[PDB]
Amino acid sequence: TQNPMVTGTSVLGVKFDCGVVIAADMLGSYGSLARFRNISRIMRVNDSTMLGASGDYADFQYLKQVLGQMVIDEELFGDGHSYSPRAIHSWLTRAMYSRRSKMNPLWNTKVIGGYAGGESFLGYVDMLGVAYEAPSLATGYGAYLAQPLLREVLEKQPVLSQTEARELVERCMRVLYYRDARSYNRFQVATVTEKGVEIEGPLSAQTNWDIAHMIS
Amino acid sequence: MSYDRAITVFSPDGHLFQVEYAQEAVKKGSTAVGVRGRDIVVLGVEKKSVAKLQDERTVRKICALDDNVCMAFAVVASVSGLTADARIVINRARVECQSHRLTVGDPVTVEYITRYIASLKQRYTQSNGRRPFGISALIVGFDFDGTPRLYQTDPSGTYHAWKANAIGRGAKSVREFLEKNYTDDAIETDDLTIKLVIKALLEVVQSGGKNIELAVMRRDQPLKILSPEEIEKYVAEIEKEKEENE
Amino acid sequence: TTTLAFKFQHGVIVAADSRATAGPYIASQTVKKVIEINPYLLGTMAGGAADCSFWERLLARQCRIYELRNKERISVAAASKLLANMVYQYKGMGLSMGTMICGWDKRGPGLYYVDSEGNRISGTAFSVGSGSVYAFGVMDRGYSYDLQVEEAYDLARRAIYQATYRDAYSGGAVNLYHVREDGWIRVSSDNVADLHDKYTS
Amino acid sequence: RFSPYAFNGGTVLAIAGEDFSIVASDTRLSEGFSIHTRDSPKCYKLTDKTVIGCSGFHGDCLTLTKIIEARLKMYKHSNNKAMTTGAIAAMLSTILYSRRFFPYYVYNIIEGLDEEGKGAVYSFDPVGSYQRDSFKAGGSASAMLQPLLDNQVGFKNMQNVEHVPLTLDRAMRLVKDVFISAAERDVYTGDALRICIVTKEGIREETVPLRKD
Amino acid sequence: MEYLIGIQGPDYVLVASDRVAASNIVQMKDDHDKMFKMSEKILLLCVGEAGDTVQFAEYIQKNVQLYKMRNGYELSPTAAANFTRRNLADCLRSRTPYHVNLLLAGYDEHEGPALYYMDYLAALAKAPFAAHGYGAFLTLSILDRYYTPTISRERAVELLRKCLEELQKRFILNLPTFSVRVIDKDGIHNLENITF
Amino acid sequence: MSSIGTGYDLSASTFSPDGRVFQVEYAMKAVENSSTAIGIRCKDGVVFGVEKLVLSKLYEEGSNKRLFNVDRHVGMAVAGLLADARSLADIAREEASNFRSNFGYNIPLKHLADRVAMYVHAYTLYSAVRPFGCSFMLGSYSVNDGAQLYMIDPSGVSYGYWGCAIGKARQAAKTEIEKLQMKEMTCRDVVKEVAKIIYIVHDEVKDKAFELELSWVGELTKGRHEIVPKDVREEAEKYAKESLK
Amino acid sequence: MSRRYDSRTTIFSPEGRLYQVEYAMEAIGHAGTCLGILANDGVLLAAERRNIHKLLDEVFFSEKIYKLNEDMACSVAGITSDANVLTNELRLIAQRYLLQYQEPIPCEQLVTALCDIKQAYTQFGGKRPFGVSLLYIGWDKHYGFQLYQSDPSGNYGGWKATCIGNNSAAAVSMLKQDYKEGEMTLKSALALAVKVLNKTMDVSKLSAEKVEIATLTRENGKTVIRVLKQKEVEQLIKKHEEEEAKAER
Amino acid sequence: DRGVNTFSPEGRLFQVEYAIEGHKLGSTAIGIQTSEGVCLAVEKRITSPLMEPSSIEKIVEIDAHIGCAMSGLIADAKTLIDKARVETQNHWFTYNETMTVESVTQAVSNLALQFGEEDADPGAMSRPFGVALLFGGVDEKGPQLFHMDPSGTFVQCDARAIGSASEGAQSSLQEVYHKSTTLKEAIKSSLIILKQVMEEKLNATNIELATVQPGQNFHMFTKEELEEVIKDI
Amino acid sequence: NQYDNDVTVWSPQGRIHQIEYAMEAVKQGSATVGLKSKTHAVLVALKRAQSELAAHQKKILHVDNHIGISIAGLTADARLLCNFMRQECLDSRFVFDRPLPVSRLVSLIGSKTQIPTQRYGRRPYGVGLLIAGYDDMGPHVFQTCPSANYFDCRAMSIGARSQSARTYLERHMSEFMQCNLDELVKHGLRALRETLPAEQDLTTKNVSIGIVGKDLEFTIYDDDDVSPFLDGLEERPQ
Repeated sequence: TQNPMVTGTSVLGVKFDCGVVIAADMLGSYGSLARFRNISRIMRVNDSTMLGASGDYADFQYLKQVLGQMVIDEELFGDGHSYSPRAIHSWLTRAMYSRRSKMNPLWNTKVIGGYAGGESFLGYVDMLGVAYEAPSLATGYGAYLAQPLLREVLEKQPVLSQTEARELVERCMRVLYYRDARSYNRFQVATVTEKGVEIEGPLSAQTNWDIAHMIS
Repeated sequence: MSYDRAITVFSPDGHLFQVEYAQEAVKKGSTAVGVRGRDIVVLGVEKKSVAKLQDERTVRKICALDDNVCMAFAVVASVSGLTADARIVINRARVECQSHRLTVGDPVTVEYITRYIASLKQRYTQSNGRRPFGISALIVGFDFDGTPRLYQTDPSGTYHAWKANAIGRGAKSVREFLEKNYTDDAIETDDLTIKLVIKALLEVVQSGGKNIELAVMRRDQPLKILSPEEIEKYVAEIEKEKEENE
Repeated sequence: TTTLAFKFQHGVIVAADSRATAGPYIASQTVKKVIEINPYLLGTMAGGAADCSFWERLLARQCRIYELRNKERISVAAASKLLANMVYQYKGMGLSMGTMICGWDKRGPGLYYVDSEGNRISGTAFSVGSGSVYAFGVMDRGYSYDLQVEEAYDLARRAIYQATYRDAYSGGAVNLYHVREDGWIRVSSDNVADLHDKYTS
Repeated sequence: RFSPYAFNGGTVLAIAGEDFSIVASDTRLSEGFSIHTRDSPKCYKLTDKTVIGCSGFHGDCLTLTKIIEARLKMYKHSNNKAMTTGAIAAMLSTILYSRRFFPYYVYNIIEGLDEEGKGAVYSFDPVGSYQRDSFKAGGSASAMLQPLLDNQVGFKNMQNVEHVPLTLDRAMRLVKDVFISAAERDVYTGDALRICIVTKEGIREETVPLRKD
Repeated sequence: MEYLIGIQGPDYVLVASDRVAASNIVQMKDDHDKMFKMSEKILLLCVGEAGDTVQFAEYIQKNVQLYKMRNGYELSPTAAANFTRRNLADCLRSRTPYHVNLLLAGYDEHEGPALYYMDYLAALAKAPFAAHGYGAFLTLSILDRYYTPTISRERAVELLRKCLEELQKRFILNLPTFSVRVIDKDGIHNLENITF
Repeated sequence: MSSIGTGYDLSASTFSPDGRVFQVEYAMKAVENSSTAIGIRCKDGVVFGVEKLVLSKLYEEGSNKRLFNVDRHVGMAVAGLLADARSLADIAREEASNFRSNFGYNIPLKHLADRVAMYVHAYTLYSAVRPFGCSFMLGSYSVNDGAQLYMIDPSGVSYGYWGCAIGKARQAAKTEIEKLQMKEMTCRDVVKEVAKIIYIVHDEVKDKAFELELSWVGELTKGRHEIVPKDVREEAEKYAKESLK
Repeated sequence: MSRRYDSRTTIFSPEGRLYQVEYAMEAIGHAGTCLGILANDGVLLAAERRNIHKLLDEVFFSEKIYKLNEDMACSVAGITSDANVLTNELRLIAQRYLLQYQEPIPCEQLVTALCDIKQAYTQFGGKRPFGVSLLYIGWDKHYGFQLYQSDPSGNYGGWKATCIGNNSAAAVSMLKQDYKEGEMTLKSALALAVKVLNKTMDVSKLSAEKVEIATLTRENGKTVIRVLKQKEVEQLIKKHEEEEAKAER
Repeated sequence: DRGVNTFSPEGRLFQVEYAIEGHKLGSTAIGIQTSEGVCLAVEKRITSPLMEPSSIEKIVEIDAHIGCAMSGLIADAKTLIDKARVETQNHWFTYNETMTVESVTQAVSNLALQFGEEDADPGAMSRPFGVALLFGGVDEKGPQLFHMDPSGTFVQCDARAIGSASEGAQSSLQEVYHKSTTLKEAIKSSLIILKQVMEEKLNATNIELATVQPGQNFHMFTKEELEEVIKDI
Repeated sequence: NQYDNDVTVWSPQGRIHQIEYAMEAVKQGSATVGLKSKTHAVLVALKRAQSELAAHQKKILHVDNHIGISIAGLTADARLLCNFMRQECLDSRFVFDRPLPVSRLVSLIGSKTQIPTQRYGRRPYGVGLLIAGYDDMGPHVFQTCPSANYFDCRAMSIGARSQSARTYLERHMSEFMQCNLDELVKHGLRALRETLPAEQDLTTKNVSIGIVGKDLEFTIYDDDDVSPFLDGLEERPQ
């Protein structure tokens, strides 16, 4: 929910930042409307060799964000110094283009999670289509915002030093609620981990829910 | 504004070939004297070249840039007739004058026109296709303070306030002939200014008051271009007078 | 005429008085909102209609008056400011803008005032009122009025007109800003509080 | 709060109180409203040189555009001229940028906070519409009139028959930062999580966080 | 019966004109006298009536263009044609649903043919005519003008007739104005008559 | 080669009476004075080698460069007048980036080679610009079309290449590529082979010591143009010294 | 190169005036002549075509005199080539002014506007000024019947009888000699027009094929611009025989 | 034409070197920076006794607080002043502070060299400017005099004179003036060099003097107040 | 002659004569030394003045508070490139919000200065810039020429007989990274004198200092605010 003007959607993108690594979990189920058009789809893109992208919200608006992203890395390579981007500059330059795009009638609440370490600077960035961009500990927007983000944030506020393992069991649990509540998917996920040296992501594998909501 | 060579190249003289060449182009627009009175500021021009098959309006060096600013032109030389190249400076000058009336609706200032023109000539240098100018204008007009103004501009880009100035057939020469004729009485008396303009034109031209057309402009009324016939009546008395100051 | 953003011409000065708040939002827009701002010394442009409309027009005006003054070396007239203000503003106008701004200056026959609006009015006046509803301000201002009118009458009139406005129409705050604008140098006269002058006069 | 066309929720309420030597600009810390709160950190406040600091509040998207834009202006006055950008120079400058956000419409109110060369400490409200003025009490952000009243009593102290002012002390301002946001939490839970207090003495910026329980 | 109120009656050796002075903001006349009669020349008069603001913008653009014809020829332009010429420009603007429509009254003297007077509607229609009025005021006088005078009627009777007409506006019309300007034109020039 | 400094090059739109502009002939002469830059196409990538001039021990990678990434998968090795080579890299960088926005795939080099060669010819045509003063190679590894190597001269000819070298001795280096079969090689063996040729071909008359900088777009860099990996660099470095001896 | 030539088009020369403007006048001299004469109730144009050939088909009966508007007429003196462009600009200006004005286009107004384009090229754009002087005849109320003359120099002139094209000095005097100020009526003026054309040509013998005669005569409520057919001109060629006697006598 | 890309083998333009010779024939301008103001002196060039000093000036207003006196070729000065005037007024709305004497001089300095025989635009030229301008005004850093020259360089100077002999007029100024001194002594120092370098000698309609103090607006001097400064040459 | 003013006539080496003149223009201009560390970047430039009753013109120009430039050559040509460098850096800061790398910025400048070298009838610029910047990687001093050709150096000196300054720089190359902000200036001073005759050393009012970093904001030291950075120098190392 929380998604004006969407058609093909990526439902939910987890992003939680731990010390030098991020785990993002995003479903393979990529609904073109209510119907799950593609049961497996990798919503993980390669910005660079040293950067990674994972995105949630409408998937069409994501391919647009992808073409814009793609050129920025090209620019840096383009000089001949052969630099790899910094997470803050690429994500930030696009946040401005999301301020311009509001005015025309196409809407964007497009949400990407950038973790990189490049040059010598470590970023965790989140960039939106309304252009709420910030550094964070954990973030997710759109449909992520309505249901998983607050439980993820509630744990995050007294324990700000959650680890990728505690988050793993929690990602699996939350996506179980997505198969049941959301009408854009029935399970199956891809687990993507971004690092500051290489972009890693095992392919989409099935997962299946557990029933216990017909006892009372 | 399109060419494929520079319009001018600099010299170690510190003259612009095109502005000096332009000064001769504006003496094509023949001799013009203007004197400033108390309430009537008057300019008059040389040659109407009457053959009674022509119109008088078409040859004019007197051009109305607005209905409360007017100017007559020349500078230095002795070269051949042609209204036209001078006419082109007028066409720029008339927009320039009119744009100011939009900005300030009271009778527009002389100072504005002269300044815009100096800068306009430097600008044409910069563009390779644009032909520069270098002219002198006898700007006549009134302020919103109601006081008389007679201003003059030069090819050197410089404008000065004056009580009498003449341009044409040697700019310094017609001007000096007026310096003699000037007395303190002349400028307050309405009648006296008119005679100054006619003595200066009468020098270079044969049988004026057919080749002397002058306009008076007033504080309250716009440009009035007088018929030549009433000017001839003056020329006859005034030529008597012209020999006397000499 | 409108609000209490008011000016009228006398024989010697333009007496301009204004209120704090009268803008948007249910409360005070700013608690100490001034509309007799001095970005230059020559003559205020009143606060007509929307806050954005006159103010936007004014960065242009403060820059434009100077440009005329500096180049001719002879000052701008109430008329040169009316024509100047009208050509810049018409073009800008079409974003739902409209103001009621004031070209003032001492010219040939005393004070001259030309009333300019953002839709390109050019009318000659001796009284202008900007904002929304002068009808509570106007009557008490009128009794001793004429086109040129002495300083003594002007004191009696100006003091009652502001004071009366406060009693009758109440929504302002803080203090009533009074400034007098000559043809080249305005000065801020006095800052008497709006609640203080209202009982007194 | 404000209609979707650049928003779908942003919240954030700021208060700032002028003494006559210090100005503390307090804002809630957290990026909130959509239907839940998005993120717990984000820098609203930026010091452009050392002598002007702007804090822009309401939508975190507007705040990121406008603040960087405020940094840009400081660079423009240094390059163009040679000077450090004072309080007046910045306040005036913000209005040029603000002109853009009148047919666009916003309720993001940016507040430049500094010491001015007039003999006092200054807190400026420009409205997000346009206009700029200086004031002794001020509420700016998603509601520009909900923080405002507490400061109206406490700072101004114009409660006689007439209006005479009487600014409060520095120690009284710190307590005012801490208290206001908790009071505003009751009313609108769009001031929640953590209270961030920035103190500008117009020659330095310092920060304090405090949790809200 | 269209917009704001103006009336002019040429007897073809006299022209009688009166126009309202009233650029009204809210419910008060911010000044008493306000210009709606503009002089392009001393022998051309344009009386523009419609919108307070619209009348002024339209007139000034045409007025510098009018001057341009005067600047070049250094004799009179064809004044009848110039008041029509602005009208043709307003025909192009009329397709657009924006209002820039002006009810105009041309008084001009031309050299060679003689006097010309042309009527302009807010629907934009050029007529040389015995008397025409714009807005509500056309409504007020057109019906008496066949009956009570001639199109060669005396200046005295014209003026009495005009005085009564302006009193009928205060008396009957929801738009009264207690300042109206009256000007009388002989065969060539403007005379400023007593305000009523 | 024909060209005289007086006549038929006193505007950059003047066509010479021989059929080939004097200016293009001058542009090739500058390439002939410069150092050797080689790029050899492999079966599993392309390996570049360009010698990076060192005039001081103050210099870092940024000084006297001749490896650009036009895309971020396509490389550019240039030789000749550096000033025009870097400007054409900037316009080319833009041209690649716009292509990626629209098309959305690793660009096929065969399309680049035609569009760039025509652009290089355009500057010979026009008065406001003069011909480019370098010859350059464009080299990529993609999955859309594989390994591709093209060279464009400052004339504005594009020809396809298995392995080309441009330098002070263009013909000797190309015979040496001919002797070896890259058909037998994978991308790993090629790095050794580029490295030697650069040292022998180049004649010091303007250098004083150079550093060889090489770039991969191959197997261990995954279809994006990265600088040579460390293992590959060391294998390459030893063989180059050994070949001298 | 381009920097080692001269042609002094936008650049002023030692003269103080451009070569290109002065040269255009020479080209006009050896090309067919156009004259406009004033009558009391009309104005007329008479022109010598640029065709010296003995056989014309009359595909276009405007090869010198083109009628722009129903209120105006022009002639060409110079090269037919620069005329072609100018003719197309004139059909638009002449009708545009009329849409607005609703009054027959003033002869003066037209020329000054046109002359501005002629001068624009020589001063800037790096183009030469048109090799054609256009002779405009028209009628407006506030000057009366008119003839105006256009140059490549941007010079205009208010005339009552003038001729431009070949042997112009002779031609203007010859029109003055036969025809004083306001003397001759429209019919007798058409004869006079042919008489000067017979004398002054690039190549002798005046025939129907070599001449085209145009009348502006104000008819009943409309000002009518007609180019006369070959047949009518012929009646004037015999009239021109009669006219030679008449000037002398 | 004949080369307008012309470099000498030393490494400067011939054309720029040619630009100075034009200045030398033209008018004379003195700018002196004082703690207590900036005084600006300029040649009016009398040549009739009918030219009115109050009505016409060559000390002109950049802003209502800033002045510029011109020297060398007059046409050339006007083009630089009109772009500089707008930059200044636009600056005032935006910042709400007066423009530094340095800030305006930097903008004009860009125009001096950008020439080339072909590819010219308004931002470029066909030949470099031969005017030197003395921009004098009072700002918030205090009274400053900045000097802009034909080479399109800006320098801070507390005394500069440029005219008939640029270096000559500056050498007279080097003998007299001292860095920190009273307004009357700075105004005296400007007039004194002026008459000696020129052919023309000191009068009250021969030269024009206007003084800008800090805490004052730009004032162009009255007929009487111009004559007061003449008593001390 | 006129075949050396044509930007379309070249040598048999393939060098346009107009580019060759344009490099020399730098060399007649005053000497500037630009060094980097791993916390700071220092620009030391040599001044000039017209008179004794005048202060010297800053040859250090203010762009941003993280990047700064120093000029050697023609000021007017300088100012066009300066208007270009300020426009790009500020752009970068609004849109990207990264404190722009030096390395990206110089390459674009290289493109522009190359355009007049290709144009017929237009002269190349002839000013030398040592651009000092601080990004998150650390400081870089890049030197851009009147041609595209740009250098990434630890230390560089350009101007009259600049080769000699490089030698001092090369002996202390490693040290620069360890040294402090204060020392980096002192090592600059000692390089700058090598360019000039050995008959002359520096003075207080001909030295301008421009300090760059984001551990400090940009500062220009003029003629008397130079002194604290100045102390510690060796008279003519040979």
